[PDB]
Amino acid sequence: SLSNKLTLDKLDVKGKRVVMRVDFNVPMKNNQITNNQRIKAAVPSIKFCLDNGAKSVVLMSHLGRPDGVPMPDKYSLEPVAVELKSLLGKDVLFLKDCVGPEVEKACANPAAGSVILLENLRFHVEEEGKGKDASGNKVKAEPAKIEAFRASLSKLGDVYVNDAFGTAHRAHSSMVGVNLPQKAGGFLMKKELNYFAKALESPERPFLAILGGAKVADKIQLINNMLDKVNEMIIGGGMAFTFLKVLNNMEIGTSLFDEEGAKIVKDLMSKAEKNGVKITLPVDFVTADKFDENAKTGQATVASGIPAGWMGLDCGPESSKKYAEAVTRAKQIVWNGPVGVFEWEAFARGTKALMDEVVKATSRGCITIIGGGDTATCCAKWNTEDKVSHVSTGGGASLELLEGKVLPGVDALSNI
Repeated sequence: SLSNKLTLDKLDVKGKRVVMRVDFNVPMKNNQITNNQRIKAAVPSIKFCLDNGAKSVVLMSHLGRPDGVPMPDKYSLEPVAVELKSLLGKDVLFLKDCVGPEVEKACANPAAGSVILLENLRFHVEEEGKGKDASGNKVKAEPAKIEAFRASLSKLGDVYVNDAFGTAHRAHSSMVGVNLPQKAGGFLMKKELNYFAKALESPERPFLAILGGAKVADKIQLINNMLDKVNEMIIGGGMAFTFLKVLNNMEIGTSLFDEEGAKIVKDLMSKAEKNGVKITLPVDFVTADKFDENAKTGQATVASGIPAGWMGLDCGPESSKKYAEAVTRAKQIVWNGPVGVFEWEAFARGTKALMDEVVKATSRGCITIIGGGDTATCCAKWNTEDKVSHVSTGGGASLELLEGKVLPGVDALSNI
C-alpha cells in the first residue's frame, strides 16, 4: 500500500543521527550545476531534521551512471555540497566516499546539527548491485560485498529517511538495504505517496487518464491498469494511429504503427467498454513530410487520411477540443505522456493546448497529477510546475506506479 507509511513528519529525530537518501542527480556542465531544482527540493526535509534537533543528517545520493567505478573527476557530488551549503546557509562536510571505516567513524558522533554529504553511491557496484569494471567490462556485485556495503550505510545513522522517490522503483542498497529501526519517507516522498494513493485507491470522479506515447505494445500494463481504475481515457500521440488504423480503417501514411500493439487494440477497447471507460482518440492531426523539426507541415482527419509520405506528429484543433471536453469533465487527472512532438514548435500546439486545459482544470478544483519524464519536462518548459496539483519527481518511478508494479523503495519503508 502507498498509504500507512511512516513519514518524516511523524519521525522523532531529537538527538538522532538521520541517514537520508535524496535526489541529487542534477544536470551539470563543466563540473557545475545547470539546474539545482532537485537540490532545493530536498531542503524542507533537511531543514526539518535540523530544526527538530537532529544530531546529524547524512546525505547519500547518486549522479549520472559511473556504473560501480569511482569517477570523482567526472561524477563527483562535491559541486552539490557547495550549492547545498549556500541554500541551507550552513556548513556541509563532504566525504570522498560513502562507505568504509573512515566514513563510518566520521558519521559516528558528529557535532549537533552536522550536515554530511557522502560521495556518489554508484562509485560502488554494490549500490546498484551491477555495473562495469575499471576496464569497462560488465560485472555483478558480490553478495558478501553487497551485504558489507549495506552494513556500512546502516551504521552512518540511527534513523533512515528516503526522499528519493525517483529511485524507489529499484532495489538498490540505498533504497532497500538500510537496516535501521525506523524507515520513513521524506516530505517529497510523502507528496508522491499522498497524491498517488488517493488517485489510485480513492479518486474523485470522473477520473481521466491522459496517456500519450509512441508505441502501444510497451504500455499494455499501463493502459490495462488505468482501464481498471479510470472513468475516461485520452489515448494521444503516435500510438493513437495504431488504434485508428485498426478501429476506423485510417490511412496513416508514414505515421508510427505498432504491429504487435494492433493485435490487442480491440481487446483494450472491449475492456474499456465493459468497465464503462469513455475513450477519446484524436480526430485530426498536424502532419509532416518527414520526422524532422523543420519538416513541411499539413493537416488531416481520420476521414481524410494522412497521405503517403506524410506522418502525424501532433493532434489538430478538433482533437484539442475533444481533449478539452474530457478534461472539463474530470475531477481528477493523471497525465502520462505528451500528445505530440512537443520539443518541435511545429508539433507542440496540441500538447501546449492540453497543458492549458489541465491548468484551467486545476484552477477550478481538478486534481491534476503529471508523471515524471516528458510530461514533467513539458511543465518545466511552459512554467506550469506550480499550476498543476503535482508533478512527479520520478519518471521511471511514476510509470512503475501507474503500471501497478512494486516499488521496492516504498515497500522497505516502515508502516503506521
